[PDB]
Amino acid sequence: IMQKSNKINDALNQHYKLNVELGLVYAHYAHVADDEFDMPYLGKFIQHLSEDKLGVHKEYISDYFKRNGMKLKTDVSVAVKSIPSDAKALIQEVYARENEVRDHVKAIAKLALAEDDYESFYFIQWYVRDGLKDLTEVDDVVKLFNSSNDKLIIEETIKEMVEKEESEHEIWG
Amino acid sequence: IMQKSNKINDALNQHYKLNVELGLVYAHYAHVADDEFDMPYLGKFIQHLSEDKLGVHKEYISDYFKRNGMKLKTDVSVAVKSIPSDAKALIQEVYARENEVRDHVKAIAKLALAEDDYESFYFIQWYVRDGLKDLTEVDDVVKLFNSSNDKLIIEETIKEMVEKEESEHEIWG
Amino acid sequence: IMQKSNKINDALNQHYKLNVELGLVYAHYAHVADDEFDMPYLGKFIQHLSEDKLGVHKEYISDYFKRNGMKLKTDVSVAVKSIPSDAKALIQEVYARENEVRDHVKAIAKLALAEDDYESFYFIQWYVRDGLKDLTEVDDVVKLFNSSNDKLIIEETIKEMVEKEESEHEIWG
Amino acid sequence: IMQKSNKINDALNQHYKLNVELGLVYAHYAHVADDEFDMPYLGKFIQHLSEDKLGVHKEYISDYFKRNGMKLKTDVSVAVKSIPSDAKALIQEVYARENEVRDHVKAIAKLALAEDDYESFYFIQWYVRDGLKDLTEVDDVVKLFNSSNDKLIIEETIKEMVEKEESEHEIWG
Amino acid sequence: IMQKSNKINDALNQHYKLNVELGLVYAHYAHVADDEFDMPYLGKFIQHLSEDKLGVHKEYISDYFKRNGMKLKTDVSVAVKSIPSDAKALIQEVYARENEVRDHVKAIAKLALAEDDYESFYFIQWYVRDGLKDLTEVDDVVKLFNSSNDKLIIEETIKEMVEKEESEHEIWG
Amino acid sequence: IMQKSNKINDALNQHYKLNVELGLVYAHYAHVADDEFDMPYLGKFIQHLSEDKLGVHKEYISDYFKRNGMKLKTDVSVAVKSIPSDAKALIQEVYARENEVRDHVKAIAKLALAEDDYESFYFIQWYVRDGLKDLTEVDDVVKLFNSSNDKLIIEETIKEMVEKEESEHEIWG
Ligand SMILES: [Cl-]
Ligand SMILES: [Cl-]
Ligand SMILES: [Cl-]
Ligand SMILES: [Cl-]
Ligand SMILES: [Cl-]
Ligand SMILES: [Cl-]
Ligand SMILES: [Fe+3]
Ligand SMILES: [Fe+3]
Ligand SMILES: [Fe+3]
Ligand SMILES: [Fe+3]
Ligand SMILES: [Fe+3]
Ligand SMILES: [Fe+3]
Ligand SMILES: [Fe+3]
Ligand SMILES: [Fe+3]
Ligand SMILES: [Fe+3]
Ligand SMILES: [Fe+3]
Ligand SMILES: [Fe+3]
Ligand SMILES: [Fe+3]
Ligand SMILES: [Fe+3]
Ligand SMILES: [Fe+3]
Ligand SMILES: [Fe+3]
Ligand SMILES: [Fe+3]
Ligand SMILES: [Fe+3]
Ligand SMILES: [Fe+3]
Ligand SMILES: [Fe+3]
Ligand SMILES: [Fe+3]
Ligand SMILES: [Fe+3]
Ligand SMILES: [Fe+3]
Ligand SMILES: [Fe+3]
Ligand SMILES: [Fe+3]
Ligand SMILES: [Fe+3]
Ligand SMILES: [Fe+3]
Ligand SMILES: [Fe+3]
Ligand SMILES: [Fe+3]
Ligand SMILES: [Fe+3]
Ligand SMILES: [Fe+3]
Ligand SMILES: [Fe+3]
Ligand SMILES: [Fe+3]
Ligand SMILES: [Fe+3]
Ligand SMILES: [Fe+3]
Ligand SMILES: [Fe+3]
Ligand SMILES: [Fe+3]
Ligand SMILES: [Fe+3]
Ligand SMILES: [Fe+3]
Ligand SMILES: [Fe+3]
Ligand SMILES: [Fe+3]
Ligand SMILES: [Fe+3]
Ligand SMILES: [Fe+3]
Ligand SMILES: [Fe+3]
Ligand SMILES: [Fe+3]
Ligand SMILES: [Fe+3]
Ligand SMILES: [Fe+3]
Ligand SMILES: [Fe+3]
Ligand SMILES: [Fe+3]
Ligand SMILES: [Fe+3]
Ligand SMILES: [Fe+3]
Ligand SMILES: [Fe+3]
Ligand SMILES: [Fe+3]
Ligand SMILES: [Fe+3]
Ligand SMILES: [Fe+3]
Ligand SMILES: [Fe+3]
Ligand SMILES: [Fe+3]
Ligand SMILES: [Fe+3]
Ligand SMILES: [Fe+3]
Ligand SMILES: [Fe+3]
Ligand SMILES: [Fe+3]
Ligand SMILES: [Fe+3]
Ligand SMILES: [Fe+3]
Ligand SMILES: [Fe+3]
Ligand SMILES: [Fe+3]
Ligand SMILES: [Fe+3]
Ligand SMILES: [Fe+3]
Ligand SMILES: [Fe+3]
Ligand SMILES: [Fe+3]
Ligand SMILES: [Fe+3]
Ligand SMILES: [Fe+3]
Ligand SMILES: [Fe+3]
Ligand SMILES: [Fe+3]
Ligand SMILES: [Fe+3]
Ligand SMILES: [Fe+3]
Ligand SMILES: [Fe+3]
Ligand SMILES: [Fe+3]
Ligand SMILES: [Fe+3]
Ligand SMILES: [Fe+3]
Ligand SMILES: [Fe+3]
Ligand SMILES: [Fe+3]
Ligand SMILES: [Fe+3]
Ligand SMILES: [Fe+3]
Ligand SMILES: [Fe+3]
Ligand SMILES: [Fe+3]
Ligand SMILES: [Fe+3]
Ligand SMILES: [Fe+3]
Ligand SMILES: [Fe+3]
Ligand SMILES: [Fe+3]
Ligand SMILES: [Fe+3]
Ligand SMILES: [Fe+3]
Ligand SMILES: [Fe+3]
Ligand SMILES: [Fe+3]
Ligand SMILES: [Fe+3]
Ligand SMILES: [Mg+2]
Ligand SMILES: [Mg+2]
Ligand SMILES: [Mg+2]
Ligand SMILES: [Mg+2]
Ligand SMILES: [Mg+2]
Ligand SMILES: [Mg+2]
Repeated sequence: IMQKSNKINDALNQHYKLNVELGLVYAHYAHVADDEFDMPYLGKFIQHLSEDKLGVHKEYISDYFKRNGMKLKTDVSVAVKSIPSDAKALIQEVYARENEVRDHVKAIAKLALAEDDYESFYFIQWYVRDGLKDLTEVDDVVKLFNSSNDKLIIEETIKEMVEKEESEHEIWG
Repeated sequence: IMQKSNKINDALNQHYKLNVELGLVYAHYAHVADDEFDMPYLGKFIQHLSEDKLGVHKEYISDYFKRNGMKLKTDVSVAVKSIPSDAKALIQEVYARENEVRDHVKAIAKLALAEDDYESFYFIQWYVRDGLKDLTEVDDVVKLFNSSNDKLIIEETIKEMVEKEESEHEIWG
Repeated sequence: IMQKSNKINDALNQHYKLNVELGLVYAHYAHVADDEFDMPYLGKFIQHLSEDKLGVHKEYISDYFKRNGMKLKTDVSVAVKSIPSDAKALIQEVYARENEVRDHVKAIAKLALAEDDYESFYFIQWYVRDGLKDLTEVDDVVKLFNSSNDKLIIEETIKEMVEKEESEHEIWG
Repeated sequence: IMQKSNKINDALNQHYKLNVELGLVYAHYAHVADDEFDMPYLGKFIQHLSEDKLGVHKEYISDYFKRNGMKLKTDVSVAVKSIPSDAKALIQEVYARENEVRDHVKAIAKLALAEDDYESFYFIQWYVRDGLKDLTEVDDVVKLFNSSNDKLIIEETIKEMVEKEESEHEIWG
Repeated sequence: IMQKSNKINDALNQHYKLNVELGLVYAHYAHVADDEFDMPYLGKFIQHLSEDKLGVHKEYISDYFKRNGMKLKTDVSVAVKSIPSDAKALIQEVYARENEVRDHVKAIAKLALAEDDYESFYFIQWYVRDGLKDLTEVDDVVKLFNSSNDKLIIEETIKEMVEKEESEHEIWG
Repeated sequence: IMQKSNKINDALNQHYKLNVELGLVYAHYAHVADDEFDMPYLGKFIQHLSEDKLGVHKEYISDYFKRNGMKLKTDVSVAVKSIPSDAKALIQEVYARENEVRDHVKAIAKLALAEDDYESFYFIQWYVRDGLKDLTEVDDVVKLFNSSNDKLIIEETIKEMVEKEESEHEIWG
């Protein structure tokens, strides 16, 4: 009884993989934001997202697997072979990737209900909430590139974003 | 003048790659130590090593590159396709990989002197020191599997290792 | 036995001279940044670099000489006979001079190894590290002139640079 | 109206030059006091005078020039080509140079009145007061070499001079 | 791989031996400074040097050997069969022995580079720095015997040396 | 009157020698306990005994000699040419050596009474008390190797022995 769902196990190993590979791309994008685009605070913002993906995002999946008999797979391949041409396109690409996360997570929630896997549906709620929270944070930075042509003005707003004391939203936090 | 050494740039991108891929293997080994071998404290010890490799070990290289004109490359491929058969062999494999780190780092230091790259020789001293410090920490855990046949006795000593307040050794710390 | 190297003694007296003369040029550049270019915070940034060169940079050499039998020479000649035409060129010239420091320091380290002067190789590591740290700090200001056309926007970022509480980087600090 | 006096501008650039060059000579004399005469506290006393000349003494002139339209000139040449033969003669030479400062400053005050430059007469009062204060401090050390033949006894008194908490005299402080 | 260098192992066992035997000679010299020369503070100064040699100087070598597979050898023979004839010659002999330490350490650093033993080159930097720091401290006491003919005056300065709160020099400390 | 006893002077120089040579053997045994037997806490216990022998045990004798006209001799020869084959035999050898200390000290006390040297009889009481206190501490570790076959269990008890806050026994402390 209570035998783990192989399909959920697969989708969650795929999501583990995505979060590792995303985190490694974001670490590269963070380097480039500072080094090539002269935007160290944009770099810090993207580096923090890197550490979220390679941190709690993958960690919680590994922890979940230990509780329920699911098997962890580590199979990672990613190469950063071209970069967006400027900072605005850099954060727009981060935006595009986070939007894809929301769609991947939606599939996992739908699958958990289909499997009558209510522990997995419960578990994935964190990723449902964080999918939109993460997109909103990236959106707040995308907006800046449309509200000013001055990189240092943009950088000052990003600086207060990354140095603000995090206070969770009651629902999305 | 002061034009970066392409050979050092390559060896340091290779070392960036190694630290990413090691860190991902250690994250898997940490999961297995808890989940399969029933050694959660060994898991925590290896997980902390995972975060060191994916943390300051790669970070300092990226930071160095921004200072001197070297180019960062992100090109990662690793798959955990078999695991050691028990906890003793698990930590012995971690030991073997850390010993290899010492040898990779030795080559980079030797190369920096050959290139008369004294900023790179200075930079790599951190990795020279940390190579032996890391090996010593893993060695301290390997010894436990040779001093007791009882996994819970071993686990209690590892627990005080991972929960000790870190106090740096004057030379190796 | 342990008789001081005359060649190192010469190269270090030359480096003492450079740091005095640089410091005096930077004191002039600091005056001009405020007085002619209306950039008092750029002035404060360059004045702080002035005091570093005329402070610990020369002091440590004098202190080293007292320990090992090397002779100090004071022979200083510098005249500021033209200035860069605007603030961007002013900080670019500071950048050029700091890059030259890295090259002078590299020669001294190479020479210490050639002389088997390991106390001097140890001593010069401070200047190896500080060569890149100083260049990075000046680079951070150069970038600002490429990220905004507004001198007051640039000045606000420099102000937070000079008024930040200094926290040393683990390697370069 | 209120057009700066070219003669005062010249005399103050000359005084800027003197304070730089004095400060560099005192830095050398400080090294020699410790290194050759075995008087580290005499060295510290002279080093503190070095930092005063290269510090507020020149700084206030640069700051004054920014307020009133005077032009700063940086033109420095000094070489320490012989040293006094012992510590008593070393501090006697420092005394002689400080006495010359009083005479240079007197000329500037006289000139400010001749030019009806009351801002400059006000500004130079600091240097009038400090001229005598500095001479008195050096005189206090000269006296020691006439009150004891024992260098360590002299050194102990100098040590309490340099380590005393500075408390300004109501007039000369 | 990473097999320890037998030559470094030998030179470091020899340096372990030197530090033991020096420490035992200094313990005797400390006794004599008080008992025969009536200089208890000179005795305390030399006793502190005794404890440094028999303390961290040998300890760090033993600790290093445990990390890398080098073998410790304990083989000690020293007899104090004559003493210098007065306190000045006593501290001059201590000076001579510390100068020899600098030369022994220089050979070990040179050897580590020859062996491409970068962990050993890193390890020995502590002894490179401490070689000159120790010599400077002994030099400060030698100078006293040339600056006064009064043993109690000399003793008072040594007393403030040994009772000062140690504050490390940024480079040599 | 009150002329020092030459026989006591000899026996106390011999005891000074024993404590130096014992301390050096214990420093080696401490290294081996950690490095070869994988018992770092046993190593710390023996290292602390090393520092006692080379510390107050010899120090008090040197201090005594300064008070009464006895002459200090430094004549040290010891080589560790074989080690016990395991940790139990290592601590049993330490036990054997401490038992010999009790017998050496007994001879000195007996001799002081024979010489009517009541200052020496008083002085040696410290060593009479410490002879048994030291043996008891080593005995407490010997017992552990007879109460468990598990080196890590033994190590945990030794760890609380070496990390306990020392509280002196009213008589033996
Ligand atoms: Cl199902
Ligand atoms: Cl090159
Ligand atoms: Cl040479
Ligand atoms: Cl006029
Ligand atoms: Cl080799
Ligand atoms: Cl008698
Ligand atoms: Fe399947
Ligand atoms: Fe750049
Ligand atoms: Fe940066
Ligand atoms: Fe966040
Ligand atoms: Fe978790
Ligand atoms: Fe599993
Ligand atoms: Fe597995
Ligand atoms: Fe590819
Ligand atoms: Fe790509
Ligand atoms: Fe851009
Ligand atoms: Fe664009
Ligand atoms: Fe999109
Ligand atoms: Fe579905
Ligand atoms: Fe949630
Ligand atoms: Fe997130
Ligand atoms: Fe290439
Ligand atoms: Fe299980
Ligand atoms: Fe667990
Ligand atoms: Fe750690
Ligand atoms: Fe960093
Ligand atoms: Fe690049
Ligand atoms: Fe790139
Ligand atoms: Fe594969
Ligand atoms: Fe594998
Ligand atoms: Fe197992
Ligand atoms: Fe096995
Ligand atoms: Fe191995
Ligand atoms: Fe090479
Ligand atoms: Fe380091
Ligand atoms: Fe590490
Ligand atoms: Fe316990
Ligand atoms: Fe020459
Ligand atoms: Fe103006
Ligand atoms: Fe201003
Ligand atoms: Fe700074
Ligand atoms: Fe200094
Ligand atoms: Fe000299
Ligand atoms: Fe000179
Ligand atoms: Fe000229
Ligand atoms: Fe010029
Ligand atoms: Fe401008
Ligand atoms: Fe321009
Ligand atoms: Fe340049
Ligand atoms: Fe050279
Ligand atoms: Fe440094
Ligand atoms: Fe600097
Ligand atoms: Fe603002
Ligand atoms: Fe004119
Ligand atoms: Fe000297
Ligand atoms: Fe000094
Ligand atoms: Fe003052
Ligand atoms: Fe001012
Ligand atoms: Fe002007
Ligand atoms: Fe100008
Ligand atoms: Fe000249
Ligand atoms: Fe001269
Ligand atoms: Fe003199
Ligand atoms: Fe004279
Ligand atoms: Fe005069
Ligand atoms: Fe006049
Ligand atoms: Fe005033
Ligand atoms: Fe003054
Ligand atoms: Fe051999
Ligand atoms: Fe006496
Ligand atoms: Fe005494
Ligand atoms: Fe010390
Ligand atoms: Fe140690
Ligand atoms: Fe060994
Ligand atoms: Fe041995
Ligand atoms: Fe002999
Ligand atoms: Fe002798
Ligand atoms: Fe004497
Ligand atoms: Fe003499
Ligand atoms: Fe000598
Ligand atoms: Fe060699
Ligand atoms: Fe050091
Ligand atoms: Fe030392
Ligand atoms: Fe006094
Ligand atoms: Fe006799
Ligand atoms: Fe081992
Ligand atoms: Fe250890
Ligand atoms: Fe004790
Ligand atoms: Fe004592
Ligand atoms: Fe005696
Ligand atoms: Fe003697
Ligand atoms: Fe022998
Ligand atoms: Fe033996
Ligand atoms: Fe054993
Ligand atoms: Fe046995
Ligand atoms: Fe026995
Ligand atoms: Fe007897
Ligand atoms: Fe007692
Ligand atoms: Fe004891
Ligand atoms: Mg249904
Ligand atoms: Mg070469
Ligand atoms: Mg060579
Ligand atoms: Mg008039
Ligand atoms: Mg070579
Ligand atoms: Mg009787």
